[PDB]
Amino acid sequence: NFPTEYFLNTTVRLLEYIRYRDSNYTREERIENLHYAYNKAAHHFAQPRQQQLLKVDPKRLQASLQTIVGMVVYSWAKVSKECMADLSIHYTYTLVLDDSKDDPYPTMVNYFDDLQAGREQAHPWWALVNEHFPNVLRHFGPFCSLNLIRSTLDFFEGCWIEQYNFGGFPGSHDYPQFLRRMNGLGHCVGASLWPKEQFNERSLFLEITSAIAQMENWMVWVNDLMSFYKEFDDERDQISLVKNYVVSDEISLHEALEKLTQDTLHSSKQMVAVFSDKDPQVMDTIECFMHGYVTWHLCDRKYRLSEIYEKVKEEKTEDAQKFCKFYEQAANVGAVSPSEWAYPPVAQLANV
Repeated sequence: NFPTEYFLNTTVRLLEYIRYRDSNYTREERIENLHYAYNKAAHHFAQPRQQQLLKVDPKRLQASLQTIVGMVVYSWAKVSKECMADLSIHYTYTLVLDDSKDDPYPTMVNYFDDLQAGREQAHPWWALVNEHFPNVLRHFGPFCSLNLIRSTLDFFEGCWIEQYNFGGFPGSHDYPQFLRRMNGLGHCVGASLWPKEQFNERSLFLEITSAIAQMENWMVWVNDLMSFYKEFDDERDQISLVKNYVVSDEISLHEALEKLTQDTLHSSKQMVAVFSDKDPQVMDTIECFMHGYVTWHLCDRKYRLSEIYEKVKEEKTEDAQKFCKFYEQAANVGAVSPSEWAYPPVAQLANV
């Protein structure tokens, strides 16, 4: 059975820590951004070239794009529409790669020589992604760009490793987090929060570098925690961070979850303690990211958190009540019908 009360406490603690609260980011603006980002992305993935090299089921691509646009628009609240759009395309490419089963070995034998010679990469995903990267990179300085480039390369290796469905050898304590950082896009996310149009990479080098180091772990551990419910009974999902802790550290799922919450909460506290008294705009970007990111998890049907809300909807517990109130806040500004922005479907644009 699912740890409903323990889960509730940790989630409410998490939201109190980050100061989860209302923003000046309206529903009308949200919808403007969502539609803008979706429209440009939809037209991108509907081009014949992208349609033929990116082997993905149409319905899944449609669902992945909607999940990603939502994540971007809701978390990168301070960037321009163009920026949210271009990042939506990139993060949609990354999410889509988890659909491939194909062994990367054959397509990576000449990776370096082709890269050094400027020849198109054999692996189709790299062909599309590297060709489109400039559209994402033009929004950033060299330092941030380098971070985006590295994290995406790491991500490619992460997916490669996951094709093995390996949680690590019992006793291999360093494996779980090593893998989570590989597939996390922590430095991609962290650095993409600072467009050169709103921030000076050099004047803020220290705080930006610090945001990356701290945000990397906050972002992945929070996703792990929020995803813990939808993955609890999913016999298909076999190698999550928590599940790998169980196998690699030889501990109970309960202890693995304890470890996760401890790290998540501590990360939340230090996040605040370090950026409260720092450049205002920076703390603002970080603050809105954390809140949007959480909102997105509570509102996206993928994580099915509404099932938890609908279960403890009438309990008199302080936690359950604190949670429902938070959830209602989220739903208040986040719950948006896909028909208000995500249209027409990519497939239709593809036929045209």
